[PDB]
Amino acid sequence: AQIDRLINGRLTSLNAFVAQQLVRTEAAARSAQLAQDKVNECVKSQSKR
Amino acid sequence: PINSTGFVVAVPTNFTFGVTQEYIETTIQKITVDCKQYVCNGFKKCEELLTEYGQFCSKINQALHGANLRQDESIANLFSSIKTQNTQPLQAGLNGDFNLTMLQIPQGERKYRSAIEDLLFNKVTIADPGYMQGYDECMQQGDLICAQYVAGYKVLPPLYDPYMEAAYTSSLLGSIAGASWTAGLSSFAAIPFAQSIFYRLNGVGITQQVLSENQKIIANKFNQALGAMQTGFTTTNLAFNKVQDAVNANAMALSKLAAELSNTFGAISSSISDILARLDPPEQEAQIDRLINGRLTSLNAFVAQQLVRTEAAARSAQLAQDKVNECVKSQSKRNGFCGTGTHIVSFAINAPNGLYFFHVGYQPTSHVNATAAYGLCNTENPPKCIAPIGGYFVLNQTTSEQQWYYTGSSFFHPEPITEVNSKYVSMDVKFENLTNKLPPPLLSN
Amino acid sequence: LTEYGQFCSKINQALHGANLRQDESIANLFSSIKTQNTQPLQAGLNGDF
Amino acid sequence: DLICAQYVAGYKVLPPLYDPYMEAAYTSSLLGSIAGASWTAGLSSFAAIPFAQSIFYRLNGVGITQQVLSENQKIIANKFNQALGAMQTGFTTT
Amino acid sequence: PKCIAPIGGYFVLNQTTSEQQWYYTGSSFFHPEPITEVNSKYVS
Amino acid sequence: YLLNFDVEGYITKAVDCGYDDLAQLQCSYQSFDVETGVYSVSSFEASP
Amino acid sequence: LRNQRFVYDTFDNLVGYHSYNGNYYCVRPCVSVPVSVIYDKVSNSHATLFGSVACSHVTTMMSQRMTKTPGPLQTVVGCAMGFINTSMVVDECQLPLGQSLCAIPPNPVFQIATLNFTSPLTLA
Ligand SMILES: *[C@@H]1O[C@H](CO)[C@@H](O[C@@H]2O[C@H](CO)[C@@H](O[C@@H]3O[C@H](CO[C@H]4O[C@H](CO)[C@@H](O)[C@H](O[C@H]5O[C@H](CO)[C@@H](O)[C@H](O)[C@@H]5O[C@H]5O[C@H](CO)[C@@H](O)[C@H](O)[C@@H]5O)[C@@H]4O)[C@@H](O)[C@H](O[C@H]4O[C@H](CO)[C@@H](O)[C@H](O)[C@@H]4O[C@@H]4O[C@H](CO)[C@@H](O)[C@H](O)[C@H]4NC(C)=O)[C@@H]3O)[C@H](O)[C@H]2NC(C)=O)[C@H](O)[C@H]1NC(C)=O
Ligand SMILES: *[C@@H]1O[C@H](CO)[C@@H](O[C@@H]2O[C@H](CO)[C@@H](O)[C@H](O)[C@H]2NC(C)=O)[C@H](O)[C@H]1NC(C)=O
Ligand SMILES: *[C@@H]1O[C@H](CO)[C@@H](O[C@@H]2O[C@H](CO)[C@@H](O)[C@H](O)[C@H]2NC(C)=O)[C@H](O)[C@H]1NC(C)=O
Ligand SMILES: *[C@@H]1O[C@H](CO)[C@@H](O[C@@H]2O[C@H](CO)[C@@H](O)[C@H](O)[C@H]2NC(C)=O)[C@H](O)[C@H]1NC(C)=O
Ligand SMILES: *[C@@H]1O[C@H](CO)[C@@H](O[C@@H]2O[C@H](CO)[C@@H](O)[C@H](O)[C@H]2NC(C)=O)[C@H](O)[C@H]1NC(C)=O
Ligand SMILES: *[C@@H]1O[C@H](CO)[C@@H](O[C@@H]2O[C@H](CO)[C@@H](O)[C@H](O)[C@H]2NC(C)=O)[C@H](O)[C@H]1NC(C)=O
Ligand SMILES: *[C@@H]1O[C@H](CO)[C@@H](O[C@@H]2O[C@H](CO)[C@@H](O)[C@H](O)[C@H]2NC(C)=O)[C@H](O)[C@H]1NC(C)=O
Ligand SMILES: *[C@@H]1O[C@H](CO)[C@@H](O)[C@H](O)[C@H]1NC(C)=O
Repeated sequence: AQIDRLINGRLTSLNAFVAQQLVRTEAAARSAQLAQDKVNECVKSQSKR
Repeated sequence: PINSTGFVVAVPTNFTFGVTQEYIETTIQKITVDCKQYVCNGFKKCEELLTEYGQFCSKINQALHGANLRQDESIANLFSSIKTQNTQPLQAGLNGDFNLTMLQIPQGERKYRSAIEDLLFNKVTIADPGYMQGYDECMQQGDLICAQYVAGYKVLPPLYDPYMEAAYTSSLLGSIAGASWTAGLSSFAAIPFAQSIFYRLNGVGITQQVLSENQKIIANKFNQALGAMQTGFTTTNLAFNKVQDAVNANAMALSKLAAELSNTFGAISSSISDILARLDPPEQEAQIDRLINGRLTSLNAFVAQQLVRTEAAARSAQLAQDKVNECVKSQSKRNGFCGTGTHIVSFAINAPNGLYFFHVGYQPTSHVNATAAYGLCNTENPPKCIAPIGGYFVLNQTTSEQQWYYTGSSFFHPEPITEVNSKYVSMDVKFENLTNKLPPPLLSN
Repeated sequence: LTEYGQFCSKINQALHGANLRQDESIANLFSSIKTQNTQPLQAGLNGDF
Repeated sequence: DLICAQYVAGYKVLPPLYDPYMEAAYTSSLLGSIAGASWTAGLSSFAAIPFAQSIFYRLNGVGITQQVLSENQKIIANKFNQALGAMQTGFTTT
Repeated sequence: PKCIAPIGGYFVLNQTTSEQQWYYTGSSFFHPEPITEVNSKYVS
Repeated sequence: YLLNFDVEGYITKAVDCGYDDLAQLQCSYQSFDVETGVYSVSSFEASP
Repeated sequence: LRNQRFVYDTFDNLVGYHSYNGNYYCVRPCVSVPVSVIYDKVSNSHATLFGSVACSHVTTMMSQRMTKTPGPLQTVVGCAMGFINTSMVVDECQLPLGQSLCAIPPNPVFQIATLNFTSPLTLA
């Protein structure tokens, strides 16, 4: 019973870690798209915006 | 760069039309949960214990209801432009020499998908949610879809049916052709598709003489580029992979929801019927309480994840609206935003959970190194100086007094320098000083 | 833990999917090296710059 | 500590897809795509105009006339060099 | 030949319905006006 | 039952939650006043 | 295998049974039909939609408190109660039901209408 407490707690905690990593990965992909836009607009040309 | 006066520029001598493909999500699958059925599976003894947790189930239901409402508003906002978009009817098949058959709805009950949309949907495996009569079909027993009625969650139908989606993508196809030289957005010119394409090509630096000499060649290259989209949906392409990923995220949400009902949470069983059969009060109620608490915490996690996904999809739908407005309903001058190479025209079709774009670009294949001048001046006492408009001043070679010509910046074809392709500018020490063979704009007589 | 066998595999597979998606996103950003024309610069001063 | 805890706790930091030499290749590709023409419509041609001339074309396009630019060449270059040199000392808490 | 194209507008006939009398209008409001060097440019 | 208490403490009105689908919606929201909408409610009971 | 008598799935739930009468039976846990409620505050009236259910099963299940004047109506999203089929057409509505359907509340029974959007100007 004591070991089962640790098993259940650690599995729930890993589920939370996985959800957080999914969120962060999606955000980073969006930010990479923004970086590509900035390169194309400000580095490879002159901006009028 | 060259050490001499002027500069060297690589100017295309041949070209092809390139297609860049891009997928943009606009929705997720909408899910509602009957909390009491999910937690207690219809056993009266469990339900009696759950009444001490009555507030939490209602909060779960209300959160899901709010999220689905917000998605309905977002999707309504995207489709609303059908009511304000002027359109011009196209011709079936060939428009001029351009073959648009794959993108049009063929002309019993009317169809709601073009040929290319049919090819895309046939390569994706999507389960049928059975909006009309799926309950009876699942009664005819013989998985995630039929698990709705066991676990106590329901897939809700989307706001619009496929005929409205076809109406939207036909509205997009009818808003491509039009004028190019006008300032505002208030007028609507009924210029046929082929003429519109030739205006778009002239604006990125291909002169009128070149276009008149290469009409059929250009149409054939365009038709070749359109015809190859049919055979491309595959594992290699990133956009198609994104389509499959959207579908898989939808399926994984449901599968994780159903799998959690097999978690014992440290009880003797995950089945309430077994617990009632094997134990007696008060040990019985403690075991059931373990399942109640575990399942409520799991539902809280599911609700949080769905909120996050819904917000992300609404942002992505805004991006899709921006792409439609910038790349489909006009020609883009932005480097890299509407495909690769110089943007000519874009088309949009329906796809699972969003929109699928084909960005058609002008892509050179061979170049020549041309010798160019920053500008040209005469030797009058006050000098007169000219600079090219939308092109280059070049010598007629593919390798003193020199004979200077003009070419458009997107295709090497030397032409005489006239007031049509040149303008007067202030003097610059980089400009060539000309004594003989002055072009007419520089002539003092 | 063998009575919780399904949940560990799901955790591992979720993390694998997220890392795969990031690899695709970073590949997309770097790919323009293969299609970008360049001009060599001079070491140090370019004109007076 | 957190690095050595990988092998105790049972998690692993995976290496990134590209090594630093590929990142340097990317940022050198960016530095080699700045100089070029300004007055042309499309994106299909590539002119090998030196960096200084490109800068002076960019200045002329935001409203500084040719006479001003010819009279102030060295001053403009010195101001540019001063602005570049101060990035070195800026990375800070502010 | 010498050829012209409109600047920020259209070359139109003065009708709301051979040799024809062509005018210029701005693209956002119909008001035919004489064609001059202010509203036209030379083209190929 | 859904019970409404006035300031003095008396019960002035009530809703029988199991009478019809609208009564169930009201009991789920713990309110006599619900907004216009389309709502999912408790499924039809299946007992052996 | 008939001689093993019980068929199970990957979660160790019973899904089939070989009877001594010679027949095989698929087994499923007890299921519940979805219910949705359409409510208009202004008129204080309501109607119901059983999503994914054909009208016959709901007609039978009621015999098994008020749910148990127009008859049930079949739509592309399930069986509807308290609604009259209206060949009506709208371009906006308050109570969508999915698949381009929505409910028209009674001006103080519900009406079912479809959503159809039209282009403003077509120029040949
Ligand atoms: C104003 O707006 C309204 C609302 O938009 C418009 O009303 C709609 O008008 C259309 C066109 O008339 C109606 O479409 C017909 O609907 C029939 C009934 O469909 C239901 O029942 C089906 C079973 O009987 C069921 O399969 C179907 O649901 C599936 O399909 C829909 C999409 O149609 C999906 O949304 C569902 O999820 C579901 O999908 C699953 O099955 C699909 C099919 O296998 C898969 O593709 C999918 O992936 C899923 O797996 C729904 O519940 C339907 O029978 C009609 O079908 C015929 O026509 C279509 C389109 O051409 C063909 O694809 C079919 O094969 C079939 O073809 C032939 O039809 C003729 C004539 O009936 C027949 O003689 C011939 O024998 C058939 N032969 C063949 C080859 O099969 C058709 O889809 C739609 O129901 C209306 N919606 C309403 C009333 O709410 C209205 O017109 C607008 N007004 C104006 C003026 O514009
Ligand atoms: C532009 O490129 C195309 C494709 O390479 C060239 O077309 C081919 O030309 C060769 C002869 O040089 C023929 O044998 C092939 O059959 C052509 N392929 C086709 C038509 O698809 C075309 O000649 C090039 N144009 C130039 C160089 O001006
Ligand atoms: C335009 O292209 C389409 C294909 O994209 C051509 O249609 C195909 O033609 C072949 C040969 O006749 C048929 O086997 C296919 O079934 C057709 N596909 C369809 C109809 O989707 C079409 O003929 C082309 N049009 C012209 C005039 O070139
Ligand atoms: C530019 O140079 C080319 C040759 O490199 C000229 O092309 C020739 O023009 C004559 C006269 O029209 C033709 O008979 C030849 O067949 C052309 N040769 C080729 C390879 O095309 C071209 O006319 C020159 N353009 C000018 C002077 O404006
Ligand atoms: C064209 O001729 C003018 C002189 O009429 C040249 O101008 C001189 O250019 C040098 C730099 O090359 C300056 O140092 C002189 O001050 C300029 N003189 C004047 C009067 O402005 C010009 O460089 C020539 N352009 C060429 C050969 O490309
Ligand atoms: C274009 O046509 C309209 C008529 O359709 C002309 O309008 C008339 O112009 C005369 C002279 O100014 C006025 O007396 C009338 O009252 C006008 N009628 C209307 C209905 O406004 C207009 O002048 C023409 N424009 C030209 C020739 O440039
Ligand atoms: C509302 O009533 C109309 C008839 O007045 C129904 O439309 C018919 O539906 C059948 C079956 O799909 C078609 O074969 C007929 O052609 C349709 N007639 C017309 C005029 O469209 C319609 O389906 C009804 N709507 C419901 C029951 O929700
Ligand atoms: C213009 O033409 C369209 C048909 O192309 C017609 O529907 C419309 O009523 C016409 N408008 C006027 C002002 O006559």
